[PDB]
Amino acid sequence: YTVIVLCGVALAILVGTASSAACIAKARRDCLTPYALAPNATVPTALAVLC
Amino acid sequence: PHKVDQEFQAAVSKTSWNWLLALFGGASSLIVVGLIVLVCSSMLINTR
Repeated sequence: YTVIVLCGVALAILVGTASSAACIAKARRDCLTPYALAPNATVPTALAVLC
Repeated sequence: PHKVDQEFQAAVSKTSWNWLLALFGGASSLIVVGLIVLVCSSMLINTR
């Protein structure tokens, strides 16, 4: 009951990190891909905010 | 009898600490702000 709490804390940390990373990456890819932009360009206005 | 307690570099007066705290600079924050505005201006120039 003393190391189980640590294991649960690690599990929660990993779950949150993985889910957040996957979702942010997919959302960014969706927002960037059909836009089909390039770094350091004029079109990436929203990019000036995004990255 | 004297020095019943050994010194622990605590002879430093509070006034000296006050002068030291306000002395040490923090221009590195200004440097980082300058770098960030430089990046934004570089992108704006890239707009052309």
